[PDB]
Amino acid sequence: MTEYKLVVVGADGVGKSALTIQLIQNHFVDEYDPTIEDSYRKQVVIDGETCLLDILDTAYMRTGEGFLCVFAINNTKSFEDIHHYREQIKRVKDSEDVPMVLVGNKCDLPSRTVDTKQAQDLARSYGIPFIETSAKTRQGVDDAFYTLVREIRKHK
Ligand SMILES: Nc1nc2c(ncn2[C@@H]2O[C@H](COP(=O)(O)OP(=O)(O)O)[C@@H](O)[C@H]2O)c(=O)[nH]1
Ligand SMILES: [Mg+2]
Repeated sequence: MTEYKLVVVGADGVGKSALTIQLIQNHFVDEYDPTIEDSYRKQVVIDGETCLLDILDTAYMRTGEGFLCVFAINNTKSFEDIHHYREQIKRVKDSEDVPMVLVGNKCDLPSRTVDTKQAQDLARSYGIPFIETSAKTRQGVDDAFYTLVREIRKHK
């Protein structure tokens, strides 16, 4: 077994907490204190390999090995904010090659104001993976966290 320190970042309301709880507790939380910033740990099998994922749900971060950059597809400002978050991540780590994944959450909803090619183009500009998620239906949620872990596995 090996442990992995993941950090979830992004504007408030995008579903950072709902994604972590859905990953950890396999259920959708429609209301979670937006002020609560905590770490949640869980042993998982990723590609036949059992991990311990330690996940800081922001609202410690220096030592994270991988970062989920989350925006909501029904909120362009949260998308416009991604750049600020990637930049601050490179700053905290004093590096430019940090394992990182772009996550478009709430893809269960109509009224999408961020197109898929929009986010894909941004992810390509950063050179990181992009996964569209739904915390409510658990779409792609596993894929998002595992891909980050694969991104970390490549970094080592
Ligand atoms: N429909 C839908 N709602 C979501 C999803 N993820 C989060 N939400 C809602 O968005 C609001 C903010 O979620 P939360 O996890 O607290 O966002 P946070 O501020 O980043 O922690 C909550 O009311 C959630 O119910 C999703 O995938 N689909
Ligand atoms: Mg939260």
